[PDB]
Amino acid sequence: AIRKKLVIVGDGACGKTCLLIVFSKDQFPEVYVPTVFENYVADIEVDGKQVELALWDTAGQEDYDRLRPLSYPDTDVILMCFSIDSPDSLENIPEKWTPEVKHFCPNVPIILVGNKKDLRNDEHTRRELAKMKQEPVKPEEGRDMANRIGAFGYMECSAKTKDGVREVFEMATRAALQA
Amino acid sequence: SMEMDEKDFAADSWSLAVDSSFLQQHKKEVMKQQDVIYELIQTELHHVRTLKIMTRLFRTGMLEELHLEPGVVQGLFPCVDELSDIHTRFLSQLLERRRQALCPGSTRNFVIHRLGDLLISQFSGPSAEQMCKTYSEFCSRHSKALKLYKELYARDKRFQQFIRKVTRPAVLKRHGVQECILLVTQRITKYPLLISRILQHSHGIEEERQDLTTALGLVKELLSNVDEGIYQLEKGARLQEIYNR
Ligand SMILES: COc1ccc2[nH]ccc2n1
Ligand SMILES: COc1ccc2[nH]ccc2n1
Ligand SMILES: COc1ccc2[nH]ccc2n1
Repeated sequence: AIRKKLVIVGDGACGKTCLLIVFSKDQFPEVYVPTVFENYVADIEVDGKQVELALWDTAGQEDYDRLRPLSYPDTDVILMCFSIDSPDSLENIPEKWTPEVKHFCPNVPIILVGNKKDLRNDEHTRRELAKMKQEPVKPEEGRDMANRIGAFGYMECSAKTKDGVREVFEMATRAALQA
Repeated sequence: SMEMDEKDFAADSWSLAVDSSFLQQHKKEVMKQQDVIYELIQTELHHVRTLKIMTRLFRTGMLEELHLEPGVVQGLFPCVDELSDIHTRFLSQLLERRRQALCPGSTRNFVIHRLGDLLISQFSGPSAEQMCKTYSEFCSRHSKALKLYKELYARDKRFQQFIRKVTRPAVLKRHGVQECILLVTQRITKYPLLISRILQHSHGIEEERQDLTTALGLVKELLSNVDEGIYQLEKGARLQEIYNR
């Protein structure tokens, strides 16, 4: 098993912490959803290859420009997250997060991930966003942003229902393996 | 960690740690507040444990088994003794607050109503000055420690055997040398997240809401000062490269 490192980046309300918790936990968090994520080393077998994938969160580092980059050394794959219920989290991707990741992690594959896809058909979400002349992020808007920023690929998931979660981490492992 | 504390913090939440007949006696809002306070103490117990792996397993093992050049071990583990002193003291106060709150006849049923005052004490005065000074030093030496580790692992056979030996057990899976360094660097930025969520469930007593609001402000001031005091050291850096920053 080769060792690879994954780091998730994105705005504070993008759902990155919940995504790492749901993937790593044996049994879904039905009693308490943790506030923070320390680290985890997942045993993953993708396309016949065994990998130990170390998982790291940047939550809490968003306001600290000298502390935050300390999370990047030797990263093999970046998950760049936005929330589908927050078109503002998608707007911060190209000229805030993308230049930072390209500077500290040159040549590292980025997978753009649209989190909370379950809220795309949530009436409370649709009513609230409509007050600010907004709507949930459309699939084509996510794909276009991923294309624009030079992402390895575009994926969607829901930490709430677990749909798409395993696929994101299996694809991240494949990206980390590519030379 | 010691067995008594590991068992007290083995459950995934405060609601699962206490007896179900004790849980049923509390309002849902008190349960939500206690679940987040339990997570802060549990993650602090784990953070002190990460520092003990660094000092006792790695640092001491290298000094007693390997023939490294002087100043090499200090370069791999900067400030680890000072960090261990700060957090072991903080952990002792959190665990004593929990212990005093236990019901007679129980080693698991408690409610902590007054955390704010303990957090203001930790994040103000001499203890905050010491945390700020120690994290500014540690985080400025973070990149240098990682590079020194990689050089030693690639060029020294006895160092590789040592690392592979002490990191072999499954309980060390998340705690290699580089993983410990990043776990310590990331610890300080977890405090505002935990404190803000505790504060969300602490409106029942105005004195407590106020104390946690003051604590959150102090932790943010400390983080801003550490962040402004960081500049990565590089082995063999020239003065011209430094003053041309
Ligand atoms: C967070 O600090 C930095 C430093 C250099 C950079 N270049 C582009 C983004 C960026 N961020
Ligand atoms: C929304 O439901 C819950 C359940 C348990 C909890 N503990 C702390 C917050 C919290 N929320
Ligand atoms: C998981 O829910 C969370 C996480 C972090 C938080 N900070 C303040 C509230 C709050 N809730």
